[PDB]
Amino acid sequence: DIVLTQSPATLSVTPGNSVSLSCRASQSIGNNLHWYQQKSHESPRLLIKYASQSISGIPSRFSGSGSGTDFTLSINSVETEDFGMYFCQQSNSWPYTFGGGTKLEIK
Amino acid sequence: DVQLQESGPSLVKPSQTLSLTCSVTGDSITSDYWSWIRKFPGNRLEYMGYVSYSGSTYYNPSLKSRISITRDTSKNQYYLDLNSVTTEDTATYYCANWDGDYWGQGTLVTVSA
Repeated sequence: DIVLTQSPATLSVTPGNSVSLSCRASQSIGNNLHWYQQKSHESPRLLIKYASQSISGIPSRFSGSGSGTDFTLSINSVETEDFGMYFCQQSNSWPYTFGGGTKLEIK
Repeated sequence: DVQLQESGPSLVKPSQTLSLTCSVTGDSITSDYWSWIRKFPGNRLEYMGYVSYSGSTYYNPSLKSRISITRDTSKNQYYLDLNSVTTEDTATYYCANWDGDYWGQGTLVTVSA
C-alpha cells in the first residue's frame, strides 16, 4: 500500500501567522492527493483536491502545492477556527490511504 | 445537494456481523461511485471500500475479506457488512460520495463484551 507520512504530527501556531503542513508519499502518486480538515464529532471536510485544486466555499487562505511524493497544505494567516486536525489522502492506487494527520494547536 | 445518512446498531458484541445502511437522497447510486470510510476514536481514518455505478466493489485489504458492500438501487441505498467484529472495529462509520464533497453525519459503533 501507499504510506502517507504527515510531519510534524503537532504544530502550534499563533493566529495570523502562516503555516505549511507536509504530506509525503512512500511512492509517487502524481497529483492524486487530497486534503481534509477534521474537527470534533464531525465528518472530515474536503479542503483541496488533486494537490492544488481550490474548491467552492473553502476560504481562500487554504491552498495546496506539490506533486509526486511531496505535498504541502499552506494556510495563509491562520485563524482560530482553523485549529484542529488535517489529513491527506491519496487516490492514485487502491487501497486509498490517509496520512496519520497533523494537529494544528494555538501556541 | 446530496444527503447521506447511515443507520444501524450503536453497540455490537465481538464476533457479531456489523451491518449498516446508507440512505442517499438527491442523486442516483446507479451513476458515480459510493464509499464507506471509518474514523477510529484516536482519529485515524481508514478507507474501507466503494461500489461503482455498475456494482463493482473494492475492499481495503486491511479488512482481510471480512467486508461486503451491496446495494439496493430501487431504494437508492447501499450497505456495509463487516464480519467477525472485534474491539479493533469500534469507530465512526461514514458513507460518502466518492468525490468527497458529501458525507453522512457518521454513526458511532462500539464493539464491546
